[PDB]
Amino acid sequence: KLNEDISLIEKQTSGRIGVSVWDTQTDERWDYRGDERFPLMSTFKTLACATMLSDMDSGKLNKNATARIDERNIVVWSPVMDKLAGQSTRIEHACEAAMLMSDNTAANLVLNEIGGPKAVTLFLRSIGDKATRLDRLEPHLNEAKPGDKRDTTTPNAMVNTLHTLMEDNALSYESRTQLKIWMQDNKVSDSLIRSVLPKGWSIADRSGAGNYGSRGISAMIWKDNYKPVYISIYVTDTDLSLQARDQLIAQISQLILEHY
Repeated sequence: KLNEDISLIEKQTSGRIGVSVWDTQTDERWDYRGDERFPLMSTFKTLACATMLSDMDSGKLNKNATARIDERNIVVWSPVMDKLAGQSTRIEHACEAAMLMSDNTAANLVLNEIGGPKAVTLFLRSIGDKATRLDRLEPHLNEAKPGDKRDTTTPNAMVNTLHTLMEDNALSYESRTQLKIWMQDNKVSDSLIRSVLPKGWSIADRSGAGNYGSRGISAMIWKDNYKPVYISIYVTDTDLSLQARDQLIAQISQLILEHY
């Protein structure tokens, strides 16, 4: 009764909820507004780092490539890169900061090295994601204005793309392994799926928050004896506080995890 439960929760908000689940053990798929657009917010960081790794794989970017952090470019929430003004950092280390800490200056540095939002969107189209579009840098991409297609994805597209990145040949073994470790090591999403994840499950995730009371998460969960389950949960156009959005994602996660 997942559809009924999510519909009840959605009706309690003034906004829209989007969920997508692909269980690769049972091969069952399920979605709620799975093909509707929602803001990417920081969930794009996985996709910028996948593009950077794909560039390293083909030799288009050196594995030890560096870029300078300029003080004028330090943006909101840069807990790792705000110590590095006037210094050079490895682009690999900037992706680590973007993935583990959601560092915005780090994510912008990666974008600026690889050809920006247009290059990330081209990489996504090249791997079969027809819907996701990255248009702006941090923090402008968090606008999440209803009706604005910039910096959006769909719950189904994020599930499909994460599955492609982990199980198809979009990235080399070393690159998809590094991307999975960065997602497992994520330090900023403890209040979301992780807060209600049963014992026995590993998780690799990436979350985001935005304006218009928005929140989202893209994740994969698995066990040694259970093939990965890809999940997208997005909420937008609400008047919810950040703590309330976290509770909403946790409560939706509880509903999905119940049948296990």
